[PDB]
Amino acid sequence: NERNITSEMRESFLDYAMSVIVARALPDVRDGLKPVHRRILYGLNEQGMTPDKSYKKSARIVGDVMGKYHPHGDSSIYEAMVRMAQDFSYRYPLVDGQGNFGSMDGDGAAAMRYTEARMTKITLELLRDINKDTIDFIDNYDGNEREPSVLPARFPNLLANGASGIAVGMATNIPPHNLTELINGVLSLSKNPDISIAELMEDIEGPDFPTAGLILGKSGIRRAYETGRGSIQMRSRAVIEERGGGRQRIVVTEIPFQVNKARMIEKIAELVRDKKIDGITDLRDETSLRTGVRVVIDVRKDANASVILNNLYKQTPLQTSFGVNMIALVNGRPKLINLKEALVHYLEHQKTVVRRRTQYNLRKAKDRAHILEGLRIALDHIDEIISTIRESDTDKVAMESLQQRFKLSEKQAQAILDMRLRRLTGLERDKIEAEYNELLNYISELETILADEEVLLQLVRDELTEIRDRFGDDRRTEIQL
Amino acid sequence: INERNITSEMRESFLDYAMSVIVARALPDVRDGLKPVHRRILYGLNEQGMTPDKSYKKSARIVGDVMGKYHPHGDSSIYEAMVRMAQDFSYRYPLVDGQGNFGSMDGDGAAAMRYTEARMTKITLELLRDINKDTIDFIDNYDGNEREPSVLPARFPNLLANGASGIAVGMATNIPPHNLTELINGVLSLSKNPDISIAELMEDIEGPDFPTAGLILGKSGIRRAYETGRGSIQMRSRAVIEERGGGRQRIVVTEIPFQVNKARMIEKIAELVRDKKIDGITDLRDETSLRTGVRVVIDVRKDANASVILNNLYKQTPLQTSFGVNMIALVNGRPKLINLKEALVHYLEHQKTVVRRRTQYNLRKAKDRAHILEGLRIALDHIDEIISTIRESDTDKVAMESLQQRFKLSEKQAQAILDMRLRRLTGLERDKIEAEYNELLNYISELETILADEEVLLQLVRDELTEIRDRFGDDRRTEIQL
Amino acid sequence: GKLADCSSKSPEECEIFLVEGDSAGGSTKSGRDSRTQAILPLRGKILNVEKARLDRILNNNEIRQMITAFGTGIGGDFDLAKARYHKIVIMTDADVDGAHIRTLLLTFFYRFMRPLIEAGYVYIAQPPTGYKGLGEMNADQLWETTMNPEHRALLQVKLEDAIEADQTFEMLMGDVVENRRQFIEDNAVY
Amino acid sequence: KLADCSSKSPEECEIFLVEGDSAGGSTKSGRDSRTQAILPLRGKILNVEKARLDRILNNNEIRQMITAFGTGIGGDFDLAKARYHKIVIMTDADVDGAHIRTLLLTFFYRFMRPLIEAGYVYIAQPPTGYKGLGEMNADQLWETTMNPEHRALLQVKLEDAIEADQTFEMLMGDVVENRRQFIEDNAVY
DNA sequence: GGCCGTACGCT
DNA sequence: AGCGTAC
DNA sequence: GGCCGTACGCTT
DNA sequence: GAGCGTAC
Ligand SMILES: C[C@@H]1CN2c3ccc([N+](=O)[O-])cc3CC3(C(=O)NC(=O)NC3=O)[C@H]2[C@H](C)O1
Ligand SMILES: C[C@@H]1CN2c3ccc([N+](=O)[O-])cc3CC3(C(=O)NC(=O)NC3=O)[C@H]2[C@H](C)O1
Ligand SMILES: [Mn+2]
Ligand SMILES: [Mn+2]
Ligand code: NA
Repeated sequence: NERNITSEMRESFLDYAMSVIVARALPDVRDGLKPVHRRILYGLNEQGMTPDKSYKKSARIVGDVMGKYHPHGDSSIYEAMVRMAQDFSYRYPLVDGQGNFGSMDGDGAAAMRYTEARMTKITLELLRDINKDTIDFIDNYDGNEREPSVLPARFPNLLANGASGIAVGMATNIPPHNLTELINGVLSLSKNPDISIAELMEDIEGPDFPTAGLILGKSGIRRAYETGRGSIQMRSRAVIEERGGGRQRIVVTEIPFQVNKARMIEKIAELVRDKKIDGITDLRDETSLRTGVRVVIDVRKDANASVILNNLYKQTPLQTSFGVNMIALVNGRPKLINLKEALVHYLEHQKTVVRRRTQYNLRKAKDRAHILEGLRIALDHIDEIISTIRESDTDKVAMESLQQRFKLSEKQAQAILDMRLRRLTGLERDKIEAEYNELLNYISELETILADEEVLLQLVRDELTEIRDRFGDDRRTEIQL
Repeated sequence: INERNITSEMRESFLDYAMSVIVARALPDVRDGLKPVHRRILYGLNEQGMTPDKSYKKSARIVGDVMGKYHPHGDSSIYEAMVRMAQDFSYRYPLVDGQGNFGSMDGDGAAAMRYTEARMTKITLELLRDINKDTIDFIDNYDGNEREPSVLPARFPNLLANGASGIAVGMATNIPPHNLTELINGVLSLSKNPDISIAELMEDIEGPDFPTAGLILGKSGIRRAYETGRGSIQMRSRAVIEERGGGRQRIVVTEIPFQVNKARMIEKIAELVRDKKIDGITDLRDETSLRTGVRVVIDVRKDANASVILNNLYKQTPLQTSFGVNMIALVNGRPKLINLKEALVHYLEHQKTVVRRRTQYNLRKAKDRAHILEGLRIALDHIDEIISTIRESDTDKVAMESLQQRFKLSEKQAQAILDMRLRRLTGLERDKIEAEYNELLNYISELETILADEEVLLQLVRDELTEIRDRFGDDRRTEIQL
Repeated sequence: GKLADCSSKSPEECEIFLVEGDSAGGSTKSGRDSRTQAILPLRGKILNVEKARLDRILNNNEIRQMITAFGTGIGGDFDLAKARYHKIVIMTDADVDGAHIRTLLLTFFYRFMRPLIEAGYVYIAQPPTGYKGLGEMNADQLWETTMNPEHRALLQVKLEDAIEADQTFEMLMGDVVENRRQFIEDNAVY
Repeated sequence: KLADCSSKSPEECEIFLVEGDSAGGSTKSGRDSRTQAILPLRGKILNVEKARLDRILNNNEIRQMITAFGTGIGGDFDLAKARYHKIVIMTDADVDGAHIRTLLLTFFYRFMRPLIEAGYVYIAQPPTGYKGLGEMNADQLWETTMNPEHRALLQVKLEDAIEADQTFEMLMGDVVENRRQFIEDNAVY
């Protein structure tokens, strides 16, 4: 048939626009992940790529993720993953990479066949309990596999590592933070639902970039937290020092977040070359894997090196702003959220995650208990049990007879028929009665949690505090003034 | 200790490389007719459950597994080899089944491996048949973290079937494809006559049989190739002369020579016309299509002798090409120039060994099973005491011991009894054990009979080969003209 | 990257396929009827002309590749009689990215070759729906399901309104995010 | 393309010739920038024992080395202009990496012979094992292979010119048969 | 996703 | 202006 | 193995 | 020739 131009444009564009939006370019407020990042980690999970076990070829990992969950170009997948392994990109890195994974000089990682990976220990905390019905799974694209809609995310990852993503009709820009400060902010909130931003800012000072450096003033920060939008002045950590002979140099040891060191330097070299900046006699990168970042700028003798530096902030990315735009997927729709909203949604998710865990651990402990009761019965009347089976011609017949005589469930009776003879030795019998008693206590432990809303909550608190204590680190970025 | 002699370094360094390329890269094994990259791909396809019944898997996953586990080289060499095996214009008997763009006679490339999928061909299964019955020797993989085979059971003569080409160091190899029907028949004839002449063998095996088909000129090239291992065989396209209207004519080409790129060949023709090297041609057209098949059309000016123009394209273009047969293969881990019969003998002998080893593996296996069944028999008959013995026992070890004492059961027998599930105690189950035991006993005899007579083993090999011929035998594609 | 033309030089019976990606383009060329079907692959997303300036648009290789291929010229210089194919067929993956690429091509035409649509030279192919895209399927099925006239269903593009059509392109592809963002907020069925 | 050390003093400056652009990148970060320069090599390089001068002088790879050494070739070879006093061959611990090593030696021997006699040319000794250079951490490459405190280099020594002249011609030569004989004589299988 | 280097033997 | 997922 | 194309939005 | 086919 025919197709009207106006309606095909409207419809085509929207299918695209909605897709980039809800399934590519924007993170989920609960785990702070985009589709590509989540599937990679879920891929490290299911491929058993834990920190204890050995690295695995990056090509093999990416192939799995693309064959099973992510039907998109392989380059898209690999570079997202590469970024997770970079301690200058992720405030709390999620991939543990072996091989060349790039550097601040904007040099890329080597090709995936040359590199290997596994999780970092903190990734483990993202997926912890993923298999205890804590989160809803979904069909994969071809319907072959199930994948997670979201991760347990037992630390508040959206804010920890931030997110930058350009969608259609919108985009997001969320900066990293200090894990410790975040969790404390979370804990504070759980004790006060009507907590203000101001009071949250007692715990969370501001953004904390993997790259360290300096922030200028609190106002941009302040505005960004109250609205979800604001400008943050990021400066480099630079000092002026004598090189001897009455000559000084400027030395730079930290650079702004998401700034290419190399490119910034060529920007300076270019300004000197074109004479748009007076007073510089030499420029060197002394950065070594041992001595860390160190960029040097020799100042012509008797030149005021402070003034030069000032202009260097004016004319190069030595100072750069970070435009905070905090749009995240909330209930499957794009929303601009202030800081408190960001924490509120994360908290509700940890509530549901631990609740669902505890309920799942229960179902399954009762499921196993029921079985052990079925086995104990058998141990008690083992002679009768045997008689009953031996006198049965068929397993189904034996199933029926066993259910009828000893008043068993079908499950209990199947279990008995599958029981190996060695389970009758002294120790094997003790093991069954020992598992059961331990299990009865567990059940009643679990039932307590679910019987009180506050117990549950405090459990969540403790479980955070623990993560905070193991993983929380020092603030890197200095907030001046 | 800081010092290296340039002469000594060069000799050692070059030899290590040359040796490696020769025995572990560029040359095929005389037995499965595979190079290492190819052997590992098919092993991997097997290790991964990529059988014809199973659905296609993305080629990138396959390559990563092949790379990561067996083959520590560039994924391009890998995927490319795999792609060749899936092209019916490359493989006389393709071993890979590809979904997606795997490329063309013109020779475009396959799509990158993230676009394509694959799995085994039904014929490949026959290379892997019995591989898990200790028929062939496994070895350590490079990182020593895995095991790979040193060769495949290769239940058909694959070296000669698909052939091989490879540039080694100090040597090269060129071996053409053949008709499997004629191939197996050759072997059958060898097996009944350890003294058969090449000439006689050639009663079965006429000559090569290219997937691209086409024609061969004369039997002399083939005979020299088969007697000595080297020789020039002349590969002519299938072209006919036909009328097009107005009393004018055209040459139509429908089968080109093996390993010739159709497009490149066409360019050469075009170039000759442009450069005035040839005369009488007014047009050139590839009308190849999937339905039509390969059709290349050359238009001839009226009153110009086509058959003459034709001869000139044979002389002046790849339209006629030479296959320089140079039959070098790994024999006993060493490169050797073999003739036809030599080829067929190292194959056959492989098969005797493979069938013998399989039979022996089965035997040990069946005898093992029986032993266990005997132990179970005893337990079911004496079950009440057996159960009591275990209940009294405080551990497995205690139970083991007592059972062996009272019933003179073996350690493995008792172990099987302690692992028995209760459901095996139903009345029907006792009958099932008995039936299984009886079949086994018969089975054991059968197997023993084969081991007892080398002739019986040999006939078994003959019978198994013949079934493959009947199932996978097909018609000779290449015509031989004298 | 390189157009593959057909045999026939008579535009009445000629059709040109704008394919998505060079792996799909390669498959298409084998599968096609080379006698009447010319294929031009496009490598990924193409320039959004609505958002770009003239010097850039003219210089861009993809835009240029198609103008040369159609043989009409653009704007005031357009000559529908200079068209080398009476069918220009958009063949993109059955996915959102393919569908994006679609809106981008349609943006170009309606803006630079508007007479070509009104002439109904512009069609949309319709390959198999589902998760597999064009580069993942065989050349024998690309032909039998999308290119082969005997079975294929193409979609001739028509335009009843031009003022509405001008607002749409401007709204959807224009450089004003907000009118786009509002349109998404009004038709968003999450 | 080359990554060069800051120091302009040849005596103390070393250029590593590294196999692959993966290994090259790791090496640039890993190396000590003061004294250590890196020229990566994109795979197998031209065998000059088989090539004529025209081609050799047009080879990108061959051209980059000439330029980087700045000593000139043949009679014009001026060991005095050597921009590095240590020229290091760094390849994988596999047979391909050893092949590459023989490709380089042939060249030095045939065009910068005095460079060897001066003992300027060395062979690195990375971990023998199952990992290529482009798979190792940069920090790992530095300590094992590159840090002069820990590394074990092999200075290449030329004992005898006639013996060296005959061997290069046999091993890298255009005539296959003598190479085939050499293998046949010396293969242990 | 494509274009391109190189070695290696043979014809 | 260039961050980062896509083709 | 390294080049390089495009769309998408944006800091009160 | 230059291109077959595994490698860097
Ligand atoms: C599939 C590719 C083929 N390849 C190519 C390809 C092209 C060129 N070239 O154009 O100079 C050089 C090399 C040499 C090559 C390269 O590009 N880079 C490198 O570092 N090593 C290589 O062998 C090689 C790589 C590893 O694999
Ligand atoms: C990782 C690569 C990136 N890429 C590139 C890369 C470079 C260019 N380019 O320089 O014009 C175009 C495209 C467009 C691109 C391509 O090269 N070919 C293609 O067919 N489609 C694409 O989107 C794309 C491919 C699929 O994936
Ligand atoms: Mn697609
Ligand atoms: Mn290597
Ligand atoms: Na010829």
